[PDB]
Amino acid sequence: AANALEEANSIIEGKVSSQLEKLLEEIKKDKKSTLIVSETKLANAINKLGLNFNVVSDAVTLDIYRAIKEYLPELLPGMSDNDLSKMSLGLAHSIGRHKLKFSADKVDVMIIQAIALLDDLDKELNTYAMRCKEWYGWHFPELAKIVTDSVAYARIILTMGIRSKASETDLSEILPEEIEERVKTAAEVSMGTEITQTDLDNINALAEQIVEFAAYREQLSNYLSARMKAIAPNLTQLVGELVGARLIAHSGSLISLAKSPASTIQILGAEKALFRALKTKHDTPKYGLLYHASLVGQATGKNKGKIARVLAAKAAVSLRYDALAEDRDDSGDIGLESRAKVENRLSQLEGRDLRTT
Amino acid sequence: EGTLTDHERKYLNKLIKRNSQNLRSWDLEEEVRDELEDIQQSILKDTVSTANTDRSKRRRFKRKQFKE
Amino acid sequence: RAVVLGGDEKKARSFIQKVLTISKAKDSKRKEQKASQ
Amino acid sequence: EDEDEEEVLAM
Amino acid sequence: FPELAKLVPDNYTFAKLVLFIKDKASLNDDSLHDLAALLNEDSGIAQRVIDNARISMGQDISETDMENVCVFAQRVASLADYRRQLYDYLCEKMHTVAPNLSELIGEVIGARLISHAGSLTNLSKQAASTVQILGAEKALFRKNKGRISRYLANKCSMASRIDNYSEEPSNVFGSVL
Amino acid sequence: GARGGAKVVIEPHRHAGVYIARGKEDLLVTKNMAPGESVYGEKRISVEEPPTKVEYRVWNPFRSKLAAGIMGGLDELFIAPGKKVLYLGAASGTSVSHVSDVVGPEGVVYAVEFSHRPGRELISMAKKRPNIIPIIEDARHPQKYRMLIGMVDCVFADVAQPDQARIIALNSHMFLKDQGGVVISIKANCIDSTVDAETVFAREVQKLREERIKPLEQLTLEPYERDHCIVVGRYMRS
Amino acid sequence: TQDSNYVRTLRQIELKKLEKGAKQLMFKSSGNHTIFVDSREKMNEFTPEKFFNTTSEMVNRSENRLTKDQLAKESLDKKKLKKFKQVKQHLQRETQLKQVQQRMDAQRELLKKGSKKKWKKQRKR
RNA sequence: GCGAUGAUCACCCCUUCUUUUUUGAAGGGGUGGGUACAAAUGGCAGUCUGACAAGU
Repeated sequence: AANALEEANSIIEGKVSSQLEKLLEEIKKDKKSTLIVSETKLANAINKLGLNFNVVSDAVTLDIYRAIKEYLPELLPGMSDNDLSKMSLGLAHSIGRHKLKFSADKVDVMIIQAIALLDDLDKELNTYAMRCKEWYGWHFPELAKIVTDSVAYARIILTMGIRSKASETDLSEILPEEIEERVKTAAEVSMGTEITQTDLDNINALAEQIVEFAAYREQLSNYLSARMKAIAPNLTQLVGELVGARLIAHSGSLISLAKSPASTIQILGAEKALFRALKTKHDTPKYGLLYHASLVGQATGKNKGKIARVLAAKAAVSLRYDALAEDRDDSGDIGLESRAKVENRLSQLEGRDLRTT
Repeated sequence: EGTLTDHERKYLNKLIKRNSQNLRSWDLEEEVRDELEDIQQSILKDTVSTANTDRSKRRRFKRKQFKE
Repeated sequence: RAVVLGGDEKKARSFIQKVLTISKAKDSKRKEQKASQ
Repeated sequence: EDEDEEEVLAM
Repeated sequence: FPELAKLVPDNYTFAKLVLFIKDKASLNDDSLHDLAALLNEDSGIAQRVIDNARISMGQDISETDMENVCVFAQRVASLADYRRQLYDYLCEKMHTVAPNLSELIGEVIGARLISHAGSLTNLSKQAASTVQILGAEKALFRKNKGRISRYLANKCSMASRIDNYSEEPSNVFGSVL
Repeated sequence: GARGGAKVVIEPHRHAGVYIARGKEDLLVTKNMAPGESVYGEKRISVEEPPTKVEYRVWNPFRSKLAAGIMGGLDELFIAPGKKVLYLGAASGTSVSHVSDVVGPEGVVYAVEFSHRPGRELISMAKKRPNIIPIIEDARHPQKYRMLIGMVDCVFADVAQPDQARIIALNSHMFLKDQGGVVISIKANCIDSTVDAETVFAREVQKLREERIKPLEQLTLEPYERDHCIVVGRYMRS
Repeated sequence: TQDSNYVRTLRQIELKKLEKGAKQLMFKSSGNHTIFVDSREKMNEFTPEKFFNTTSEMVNRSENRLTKDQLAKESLDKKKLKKFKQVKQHLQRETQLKQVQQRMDAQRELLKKGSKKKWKKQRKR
């Protein structure tokens, strides 16, 4: 297909390809032959090669091409009409993506894909975690109270399978000093019953899934940053990778959020509170999904709301450059300058003192 | 093959009456069409609008004509 | 105040009014009977 | 509060 | 490569084929034999994937995109393998814990009924009628058809008992029941 | 009216590949080639058949110009199952998907578009429909995409350009079969707003004859649309 | 008794409730419709029964004029009348919700700080 | 060659002729409902306002 795309283009720009040149050269033996070509441009390009051919491109030959292409599938033995349509259908999309300047590193469908997957991984990893807590809790129930983190909980099972191992096993890398000793003291005074090695083998296997789940979650998190900094760099600096990905997913497309105005962008994530307030004559939300942006957190009191309005306005500025730019540089410069405006706005707003001196 | 007999042309003609007769029920009766159509234009005119387009054609034509 | 309602709600509001009139009716009858006693 | 309310544009 | 989704519906068979065929462009006769070894050529998918891969509409995804597909597909492989391992573990533990109940109906079916009651002690204490309706929502035990279900429910009740209050239950009774 | 839970009776239209959903209303309907989804949010009618669950998509005359033609009662519509079709000016899958439904899996639809932003939407929909081949190129230069098209039973064009007649002639000459189908949707305003719509439509009819297309039938599209029509003609090379 | 934010919301409900309702409704075609014939004698002998191969009835119905060879309820139609009328008062409600909005907009506009000669020409700082 | 280690117990798809004559002959499927899982660019469902603010 890659050779087909380069060659299929070469016909479109009317330039003679290397493969065409070799194919024409094989015939070079026949002196004084006419060459019928569909296009005048390709005919002219062939003529420049110095080939001993009288290249002809006139209206009349269009009938010849009309006859050839009509009965082409049987003109070419060994190839059925269905195969040609499949080959054409392939070369179309391959040519299709080229003229649109498509790049595999500028597709927004992955970002909506990853964020949904990221939430799904959080749920399933959480579910397996509780199962490990209660299942291993039978053997040693009070670990859950001591260590709350799921990953740390699973790792302890891997390092030590049985409470007897508590005396000699070291949990320094997993837990701090005060916590690791607490689990050891619990081990001897523990409530749980002993378990068989067959039982231990499986609970270790579940624990192995937990730590591995916690792993793959992290690469996906690092991935969503990688995708998010390439499709829409200007937002990544301004709002952030996580909030920005959520903003795009809520709209369903980068263009959809791009055409959305700033006021909507301010309150995307609070429709329930919004429309409830609108219908009941009560104050409306002023933060939406943007509450979790770093700049909003830096603000305090009523200044948080003002920054949300300002930040949402600049988010649209940074967004629409990301979405509607034909030749955007993957630098985020429009985003970088936008922050300094918001940061300056935050500082002077922050410096203002409501209480009179 | 166009070899229809007189009887053949009649049984098919009955099917024309049979099949057509059924479609009248789906076609509905004429009276309701009188109220339905009257409602139809009202809902159309507001949605389609085109009063402005009708005016726009006249303004361009009048602007286009020489005035003496 | 004034609000325009959907179909599902007006059925709900219509009934709760029906309950209260019956509830007042049943409660309103009980009091005279004990008052009569 | 439903008593405080009055319906409009009934349909 | 959207077509290969259609060629091999079996999702588990999907993951490993994707693990081998990471890029549809890479198509060799030796690779065809390698993927031919995966499952069998009776379905003919091995020839189809080579043909489809040559002429397909799926747009190439980034090398990092491809990395997650195989890693994520690798993840699906592990969970299925662990699921098989534990299914055996459930079978073995059930034979140890509740032999009479297990041989009567089955290890998995028994595991549901014990989980249905909440414990083997709970299941034993219930009357025969309660045991029948206990598994009547997923049709565990399943006019003549109902009679067998009621008949089997009673036998499961006694089988559940012989497992519970016995320190070392055997399967001798579960067989004759 | 035709709410989600409503039951409708689906019966075939005169044109092959077109259906009518009877019931409390009549809806123009075509069988869904990619069941379980809608291309532009159109409502879908699902039926049980021996049992396989076949699906159909509602066709909105106000959105599709050809659909408005069907409601108007076009005598002849060449687009039919088992026929190759050349769709010029395919902005997106709003209409081309419906055209794709009529031709069926055996048929193909050659969608031509120029603008990039509508093109991306067209490609995304061509993926769900194997028979649709998206051709992102200016229809004013058919030679450029002569790679990708064989001869075509019918040529449909919704290009709203003043010089559309040339675009039809060049495409028809290269690719339309002899006695092939030709269907154009004409907008009077885009060609010449100064003169009334009827005159503009006549002028177009003059040009189609000059290009060896014999016009068969002409039909304006109101109330669904104003100052518009569909002209149906046959390509007589001889 | 009501604020502007509410009224703007409720109309916007009716507008799309209008758009969805109208989409369901089927409307008869009204377009004009002309045939290109070869000579005068073919023109004179023209008849719609021949051209479509349809009967006089199927000539009248342009929407589903089935060919002849292809051929070879009050409460129900009462309900069809209403559906058109609920979309009709979705319109009537919408224009009435439209009407109250400008009055509410106008009062707020009048309350706005301005020269208010009729508004005097004044660039705002 | 039984049973308390348990028997028993939703919807639809007379006429003609005739008679040794009081005699003879002819006329499984679809609906509906219950449980669990998956999908919907299906519904509820509609995306806040818009010019001043801070200082001497």
